Amino acid sequence: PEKEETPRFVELGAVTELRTEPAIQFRANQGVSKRREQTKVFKLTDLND
Amino acid sequence: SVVTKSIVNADAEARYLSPGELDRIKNFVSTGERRLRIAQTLTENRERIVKQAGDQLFQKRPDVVSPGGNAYGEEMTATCLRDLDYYLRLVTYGIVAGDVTPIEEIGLVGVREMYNSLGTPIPAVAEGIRAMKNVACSLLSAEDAAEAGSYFDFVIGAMQ
Amino acid sequence: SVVTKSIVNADAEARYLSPGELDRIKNFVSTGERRLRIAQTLTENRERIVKQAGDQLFQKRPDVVSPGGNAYGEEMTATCLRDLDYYLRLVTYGIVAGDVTPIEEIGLVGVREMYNSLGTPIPAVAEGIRAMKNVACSLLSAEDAAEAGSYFDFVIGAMQ
Amino acid sequence: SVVTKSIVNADAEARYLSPGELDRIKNFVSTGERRLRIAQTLTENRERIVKQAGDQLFQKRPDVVSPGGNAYGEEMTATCLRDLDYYLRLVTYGIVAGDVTPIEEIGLVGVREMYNSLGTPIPAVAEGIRAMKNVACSLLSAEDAAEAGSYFDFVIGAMQ
Amino acid sequence: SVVTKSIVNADAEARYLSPGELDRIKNFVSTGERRLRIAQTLTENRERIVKQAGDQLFQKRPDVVSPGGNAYGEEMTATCLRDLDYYLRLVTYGIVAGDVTPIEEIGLVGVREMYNSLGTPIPAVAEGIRAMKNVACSLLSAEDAAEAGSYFDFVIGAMQ
Amino acid sequence: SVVTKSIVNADAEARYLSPGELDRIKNFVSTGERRLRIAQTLTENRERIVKQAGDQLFQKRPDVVSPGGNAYGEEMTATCLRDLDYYLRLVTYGIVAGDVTPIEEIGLVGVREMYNSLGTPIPAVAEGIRAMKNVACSLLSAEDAAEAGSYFDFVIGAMQ
Amino acid sequence: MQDAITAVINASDVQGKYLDTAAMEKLKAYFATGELRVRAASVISANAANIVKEAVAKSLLYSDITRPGGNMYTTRRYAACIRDLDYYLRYATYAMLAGDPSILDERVLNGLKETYNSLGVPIAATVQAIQAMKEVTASLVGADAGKEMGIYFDYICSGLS
Amino acid sequence: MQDAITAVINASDVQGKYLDTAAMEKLKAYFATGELRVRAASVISANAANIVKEAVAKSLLYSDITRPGGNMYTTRRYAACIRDLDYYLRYATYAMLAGDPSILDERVLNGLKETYNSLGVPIAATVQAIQAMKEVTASLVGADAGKEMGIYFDYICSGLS
Amino acid sequence: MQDAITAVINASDVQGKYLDTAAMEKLKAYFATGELRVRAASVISANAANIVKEAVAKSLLYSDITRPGGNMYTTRRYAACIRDLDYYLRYATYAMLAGDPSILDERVLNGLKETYNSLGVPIAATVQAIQAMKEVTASLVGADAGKEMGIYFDYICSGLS
Amino acid sequence: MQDAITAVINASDVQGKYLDTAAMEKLKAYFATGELRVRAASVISANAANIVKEAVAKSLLYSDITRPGGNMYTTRRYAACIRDLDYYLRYATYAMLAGDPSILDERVLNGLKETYNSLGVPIAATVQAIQAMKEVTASLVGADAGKEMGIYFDYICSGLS
Amino acid sequence: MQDAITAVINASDVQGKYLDTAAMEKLKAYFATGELRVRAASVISANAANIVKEAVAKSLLYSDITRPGGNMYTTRRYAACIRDLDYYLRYATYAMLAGDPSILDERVLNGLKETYNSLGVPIAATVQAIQAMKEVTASLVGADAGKEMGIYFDYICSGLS
Ligand SMILES: *[C@H](C)[C@H]1/C(=C/c2[nH]c(/C=C3N=C(/C=C4\NC(=O)C(CC)=C4C)C(C)=C\3CCC(=O)O)c(CCC(=O)O)c2C)NC(=O)[C@@H]1C
Ligand SMILES: *[C@H](C)[C@H]1/C(=C/c2[nH]c(/C=C3N=C(/C=C4\NC(=O)C(CC)=C4C)C(C)=C\3CCC(=O)O)c(CCC(=O)O)c2C)NC(=O)[C@@H]1C
Ligand SMILES: *[C@H](C)[C@H]1/C(=C/c2[nH]c(/C=C3N=C(/C=C4\NC(=O)C(CC)=C4C)C(C)=C\3CCC(=O)O)c(CCC(=O)O)c2C)NC(=O)[C@@H]1C
Ligand SMILES: *[C@H](C)[C@H]1/C(=C/c2[nH]c(/C=C3N=C(/C=C4\NC(=O)C(CC)=C4C)C(C)=C\3CCC(=O)O)c(CCC(=O)O)c2C)NC(=O)[C@@H]1C
Ligand SMILES: *[C@H](C)[C@H]1/C(=C/c2[nH]c(/C=C3N=C(/C=C4\NC(=O)C(CC)=C4C)C(C)=C\3CCC(=O)O)c(CCC(=O)O)c2C)NC(=O)[C@@H]1C
Ligand SMILES: *[C@H](C)[C@H]1/C(=C/c2[nH]c(/C=C3N=C(/C=C4\NC(=O)C(CC)=C4C)C(C)=C\3CCC(=O)O)c(CCC(=O)O)c2C)NC(=O)[C@@H]1C
Ligand SMILES: *[C@H](C)[C@H]1/C(=C/c2[nH]c(/C=C3N=C(/C=C4\NC(=O)C(CC)=C4C)C(C)=C\3CCC(=O)O)c(CCC(=O)O)c2C)NC(=O)[C@@H]1C
Ligand SMILES: CCC1=C(C)/C(=C/C2=NC(=C\c3[nH]c(/C=C4\NC(=O)[C@H](C)[C@H]4CC)c(C)c3CCC(=O)O)/C(CCC(=O)O)=C2C)NC1=O
Ligand SMILES: CCC1=C(C)/C(=C/C2=NC(=C\c3[nH]c(/C=C4\NC(=O)[C@H](C)[C@H]4CC)c(C)c3CCC(=O)O)/C(CCC(=O)O)=C2C)NC1=O
Repeated sequence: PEKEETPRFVELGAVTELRTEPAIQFRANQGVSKRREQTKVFKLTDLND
Repeated sequence: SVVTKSIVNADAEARYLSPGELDRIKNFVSTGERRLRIAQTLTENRERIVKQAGDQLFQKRPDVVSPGGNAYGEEMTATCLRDLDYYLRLVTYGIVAGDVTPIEEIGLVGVREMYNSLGTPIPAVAEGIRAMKNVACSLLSAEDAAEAGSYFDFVIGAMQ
Repeated sequence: SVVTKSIVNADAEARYLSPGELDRIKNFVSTGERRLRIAQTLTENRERIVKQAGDQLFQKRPDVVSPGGNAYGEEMTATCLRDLDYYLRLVTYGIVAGDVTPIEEIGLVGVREMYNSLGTPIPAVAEGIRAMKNVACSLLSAEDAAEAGSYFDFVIGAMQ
Repeated sequence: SVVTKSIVNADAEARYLSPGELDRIKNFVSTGERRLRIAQTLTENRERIVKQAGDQLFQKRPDVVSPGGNAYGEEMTATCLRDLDYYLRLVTYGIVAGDVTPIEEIGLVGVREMYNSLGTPIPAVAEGIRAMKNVACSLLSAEDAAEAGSYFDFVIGAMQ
Repeated sequence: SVVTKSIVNADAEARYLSPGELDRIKNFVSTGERRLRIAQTLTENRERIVKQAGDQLFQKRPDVVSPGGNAYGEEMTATCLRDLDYYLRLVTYGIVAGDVTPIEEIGLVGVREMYNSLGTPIPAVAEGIRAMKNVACSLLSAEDAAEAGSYFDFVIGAMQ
Repeated sequence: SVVTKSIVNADAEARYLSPGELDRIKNFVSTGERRLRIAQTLTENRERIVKQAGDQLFQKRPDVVSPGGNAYGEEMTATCLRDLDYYLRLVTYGIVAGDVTPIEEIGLVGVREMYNSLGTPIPAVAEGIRAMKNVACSLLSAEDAAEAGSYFDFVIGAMQ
Repeated sequence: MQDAITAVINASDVQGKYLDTAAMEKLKAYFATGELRVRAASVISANAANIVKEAVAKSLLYSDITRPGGNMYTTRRYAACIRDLDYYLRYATYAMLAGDPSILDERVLNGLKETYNSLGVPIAATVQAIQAMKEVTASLVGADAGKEMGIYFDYICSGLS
Repeated sequence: MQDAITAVINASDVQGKYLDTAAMEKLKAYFATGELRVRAASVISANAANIVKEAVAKSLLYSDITRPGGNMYTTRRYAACIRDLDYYLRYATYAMLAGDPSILDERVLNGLKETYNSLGVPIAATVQAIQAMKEVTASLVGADAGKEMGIYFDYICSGLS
Repeated sequence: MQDAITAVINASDVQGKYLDTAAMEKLKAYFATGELRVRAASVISANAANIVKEAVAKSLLYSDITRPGGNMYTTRRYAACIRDLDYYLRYATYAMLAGDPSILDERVLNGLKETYNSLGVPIAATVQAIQAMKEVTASLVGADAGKEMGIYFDYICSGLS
Repeated sequence: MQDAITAVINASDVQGKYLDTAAMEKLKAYFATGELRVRAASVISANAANIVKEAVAKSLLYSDITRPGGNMYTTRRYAACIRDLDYYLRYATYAMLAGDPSILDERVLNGLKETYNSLGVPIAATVQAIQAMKEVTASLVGADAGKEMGIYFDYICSGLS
Repeated sequence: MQDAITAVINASDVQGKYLDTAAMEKLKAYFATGELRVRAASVISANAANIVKEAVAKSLLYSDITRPGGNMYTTRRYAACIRDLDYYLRYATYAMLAGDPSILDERVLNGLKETYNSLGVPIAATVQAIQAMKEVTASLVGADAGKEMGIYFDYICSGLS
């Protein structure tokens, strides 16, 4: 029969910890504040607009 | 996503969402089913896309899998394919999100710095993603393929 | 217009129009027929929309047309209906444009300053435009009325 | 309610409620407690009342429940019992109301058309209501049986 | 709660829950539905319990509602009636929880200090709660009344 | 399975499944969820059971692992532990299937021949499976452990 | 239209369940109120014309509305104003006895505001007159009856404005 | 004879894998739908004679096959036909219970086409009869289990074809 | 800041998995409810000032707080109070549009209780005010959208507590 | 300290309402799940030593941490490390039995950060160790109970980090 | 910034008149050509790098200007020159999409002469180069689109001159 094994690349990039809501809430919001990219910067590019 | 970008841009100006933005999010909402379908196709054929696109990449860049290349050997070539798999996953995220923000933040800010630390060639990573785009387009219909191909195009453009 | 606003944002970030932005430009141009049809209905019924809605405004706010009020006398009431006429015209322009930047550019930047200088009550002007919106609902089919209603919504919201 | 029927007549007459009409409303007010008690008895003995009525109706017309009959089979027989239960609940509502107004709007307008469409036999339904009337007279006081029998009788006549 | 009390004791003993303590938790789990129904009927008859028991209390202790008493004046009497409602509420919580932990935490701890400052006689408060226990007993079956009565008994004993 | 056992017995006599046979199938399908859970615990802990049971087998029967024994060296001790894993897998199949037919077909018909050809001592294999049974009982709850223990017991009996 | 009893019956039919204890006490509240309702209705019919006269005298009579160019400054206009007030009063008395606002919604308050607006009759003037009629009616009917009549008349006035 | 449960475990055995999450999902599906399968099996068991009767009537009676010079002519041959139709029904019910067509393959279809070609039995008429049974049993057992039965009845039809 | 789609893809990214079928479910549900969200946002954008106006009148006016010595007294503090209500309503519409409460926690409720305690603002009174806003905004948007607005107004209330 | 029941009644107490039907539904759900919780606690209490042993072996052993100068080197520190792991597992099962994480935050994670920083304990190594505990205990108690033990273990991880 | 629609409605606004049928005709004409404008924009967006490269090679390269002392010499100067050509092409595509020259006139052309003269950048060479860009972009987009683009390129040329 066909062997039907997983490829190695699946295993290499698979997290095997069964993360749950507290872990996902933390591990998704780890790092510098998202307001570094969730902001806007204003410029007086054209006095006419 | 489009919704979060609109909310961010409006919060900075302290303005409730203008009708110009509200129609944009309404459009994205309406085409959501097609977007989910495209992503579902890509995740179904995750393993085929990565496998054969990687084979194309190694065919066009034999130096990469040749001895002394970055992805030389069984485990090293698997990590190279793992990176391609990561970018496919980011592409599906971007497709359902409706913008390139998830792709940009998760995997294109400092991509050159990371790959130069690793010693990997950025143009060869770009060609691998190009091969993935070709395979994914073959698995999509013409309208579906061109809608997703733009996310692939953003990824390769940042790689360059 | 949608085209000019998309161009402005792309100009700020120094990018040629994205494929999705190009799709939106194409879509707006194609549905321009429906846009023009809605505007044609409103300009066809300029007389009754202003007249009926203004009478509803006077009844809802008797104090504006009372003695010692801003609209006392037929001369002043004629000017008040003239203002409602101007705002309906701006709304038709906005429907044609597909964006509220023409409406804002012409008649919502500084309305508080102008009307307070005149002594006119800004909330009362908002309620008159609300009356115009309610009159518009009967004149326009349900699908059409939602499209025109959003422009009316922006006018009243800025007015308050 | 009886008051509702009197109000409808008064509205057609374009006159305030007649003194005699108000007198009947007063009688309905007096009999509210007795009517509620009778309705409570019916609701309390609901399952047994319609169970016995169903047995009696199937005995009277065995082709309702026989092969080739409308209610042939357990599921359709249960549905027939539900239709009888709908009628029983309507009769309890009507006893509380003191008038035929509650029933007429529910199960006495167009009921012939609905039953003809589904295929159930209208005469057999009427007999089932009659069986309910007998069971209710058994389970109620003598004058309680008279009033409840009157409301039941209007339902039976409506089926005709 | 049974769970919180068992875990408190086990925490002090620094032991994983003893098999017997787990067995008690199992039995509390199974009897929870009966507890919920008992609490349900108490809250459904909240109004009758409070007014009936309060009138019993005032008969038993006319001094409190007499002039020169704590509750004299409709407003003061009403606030005492509120206190009786509060304690019934705590008792319903305790019946659901399975222990006095919620009852004593929310109220009944600094009870003497609070009521000494307020000026009320705490034995008179206990008499009111006893009257509530009697009314609740009448509203419950003999088994159910025993379970609820124990929590009422704890409350009155702590008041004294 | 139990479905197959019922169907085989029915086929032999050329009769539709008797009501008793169908009763057994209904019990088995209703109990299937707990069966799958028991099997899942064994599969999830497949490494612990084999490792600890292997140690117990090697303690109790040191001759097999001693030099000159069948399982001498890690090369051959690996094969012995693999066979213990085989029989754990068969037991999980049996728990899911509800019968010992999966175990007996795959790995109990001719164990005497197979192991006597490989030279392996069958009584020692039996000790290994008994050790697996004890370890699995530690992992499983008592009620579930009894059910899984039956399948382990069938295996040890077959190899005795 | 609807009644208190009929509305509870409708709600029970929506729920799909036979008369509950909650249904029983809601109906019983209507049954208890019936005596007050019917007595007040007889009083309202007896003094109906006087009620209209008192209300307009208290609110709109001897005012600019009655004076020329005030929407009531004609014999026909004045008669129409009295007529509409009587229409509201009669339907309100109906609705008070019924216990539900469905009658007022179905007949009294259907398109009335739009018709009044297009005519030019002042909605605020009508609302003031309705409140004056409510005061007169409460006085005539009695304290308990006035509270219920206030609720029904309040529905009419609020719907008009 | 091999169920869906035995099929799932045997496939995992061939791969040498413990029952994984995907195969366990297959098993969960079968266990969940087992109640419907069992009840339908009881229904067909009780009404076996009626199912065969109605099918023989709908497709085979009053035709060349029953008239002299046809296959079903003679009571011998007719009794054989109804016997074989019940065999097709009984084994289809076995297969529905199990969840696998292997029982049909091993016990019924293992040479059936050759036997019917040897005796001269009309394969087309047998197919018509089995499809008639499919219709009748769908009515008796309901649509939900009728589809599940229908796949196995179609299996027999394909094999005989 | 997040939305429903961003939250789903971020959770999947944390677990290093392509979008699950359950994740696809959540995405579909958001898309199904999305157009309703957009319409509701348009409604309360138009009536934002009116919603604040009604809520202020219905709980914060003619009360000890707005009378001298009650914090809301003084024109400064009145302007600050109504501005805070506009903040709460605007961020509630942001949260409703996004389908996620992360905006409320990240930009509104972080440090808000600490600042209110330092300022002397009554956290209880602000909670009452925004619940009044919840009633008004529910009436304007409709029942379905009002539910959605409520699950974010209540979120703000809980943060204030 | 709180329970699921205690949390529900305390929330209703804060609002000042007798237990609503929604509150009753929460309580009924906890009662339905109580047996499953009791089973899982019985399992890991028996295997507590094994869970700690496996987690220590999988992540904490044969590394610099347990070789000279590693904070787990020295028998006193090794005993302390395994004692902390049993602390974490015992309180995690307390929280699982309660159905509320208030136990963990009130007891386990009050200044635990600060103590470990003072002591020099590597927070990251402890988090890795209790992650290994989570894997072992999830396998023992099963999937549904494991995802309940998992959230409490991850709550402890987040407090440490 | 202005476009075809903005120009039409602006002219009507100066007139103080609602949209005339002639104005609607002008809008219809712009809508008719908007389709071709979109695809031309897509084409030169993809080939923008090639277009600039080809024009630079055609006229700017292998000249004394890029030889030492020619002001295009030095890598910084070369990067600035191709940057300006990128600017001109991007603004040209914006104007082509809009159907109006307002963006060029205000965002680009004003002050550009003063800066170029002050810095010493050769305006004649820039005009020649953008002329070459115009030829290349016309070939890529097509003839009809090239007509649409070329007017804006010439507009920029006149502004520089
Ligand atoms: C690498 C060994 C580990 C790691 C690091 C990591 N760091 C950041 C972010 C920041 N780190 C610093 C620290 C410094 N600032 C300094 O000036 C100096 C030298 C005096 C140091 C060491 C700061 C300020 C930041 C935040 C600002 C920033 O963006 O850099 C991150 C997060 C980056 C982000 O969120 O975008 C990370 C991941 N991460 C690892 O896994 C290693 C163990
Ligand atoms: C008459 C004495 C009784 C009776 C009979 C009845 N029979 C049928 C139908 C069929 N009968 C046969 C019989 C035979 N087939 C054969 O090959 C032979 C031997 C050569 C015999 C005797 C068959 C085949 C049929 C089926 C129809 C057909 O011929 O194709 C019916 C019709 C039943 C139906 O609805 O199908 C009846 C009524 N009925 C009586 O009342 C008598 C007591
Ligand atoms: C009925 C739908 C049609 C039909 C059939 C018919 N069959 C036979 C005789 C035989 N049938 C079989 C078939 C099977 N053997 C099996 O093991 C199975 C599966 C469990 C099947 C289906 C065999 C072996 C025979 C021959 C021995 C016997 O007579 O039983 C006959 C009789 C033919 C004869 O010569 O005696 C008939 C008539 N005939 C029809 O008209 C229908 C269309
Ligand atoms: C007055 C000449 C005009 C006018 C006023 C009017 N005001 C209100 C209501 C309020 N006014 C205040 C004002 C203040 N609060 C302050 O703290 C200070 C500074 C010390 C001032 C001046 C406030 C708080 C209210 C709200 C009600 C309250 O106090 O709780 C009303 C009532 C509005 C309503 O419908 O509720 C009115 C009518 N009205 C006029 O016609 C004049 C031109
Ligand atoms: C109104 C319902 C109640 C009330 C409010 C009140 N608030 C303040 C002052 C502040 N409020 C905030 C809150 C926010 N800042 C924000 O950016 C946001 C959105 C992200 C919120 C919600 C802050 C920062 C301040 C202080 C700075 C400032 O003045 O803006 C005051 C003023 C208090 C003072 O005297 O300085 C008041 C009065 N007051 C009430 O009575 C209501 C119950
Ligand atoms: C040898 C005489 C006996 C024996 C021991 C054995 N020990 C281990 C593993 C460990 N031993 C230690 C011991 C210490 N840690 C300390 O800090 C100190 C004080 C300076 C001591 C003595 C530790 C920490 C370990 C853990 C592994 C590690 O160091 O990383 C093993 C291995 C156990 C295993 O299966 O993993 C063994 C076998 N075994 C015997 O048979 C002797 C009787
Ligand atoms: C060189 C090892 C690689 C390479 C280069 C290559 N360059 C050109 C053309 C030009 N190069 C320059 C460079 C400079 N201009 C400057 O002012 C300075 C600093 C003082 C530098 C370094 C310029 C201006 C040109 C344009 C032509 C010109 O000088 O006018 C070419 C020709 C490209 C063409 O097809 O036209 C090439 C091939 N090519 C390689 O293969 C090497 C890896
Ligand atoms: C344009 C047509 C028109 C007319 C005519 C008109 C009449 C009119 N007459 C009124 C009063 C009145 N009219 C009379 C009339 C009379 N009493 C007598 O004894 C005499 C027999 C008789 C006149 C000769 C009286 C007594 C009142 C006052 C009623 C009161 O308030 O007690 C009023 C109510 C008070 C008011 O003006 O607010 C009106 C409106 N209104 C109109 O719009
Ligand atoms: C759904 C039940 C119903 C309503 C509500 C109704 C109202 C109604 N009021 C009308 C007019 C009118 N209504 C009034 C009434 C008033 N004059 C005043 O000063 C007061 C402010 C006010 C009430 C006290 C007047 C003056 C007219 C116009 C009469 C005319 O000039 O011809 C008309 C136009 C036809 C007419 O002239 O009668 C309608 C249809 N008709 C209805 O069938």
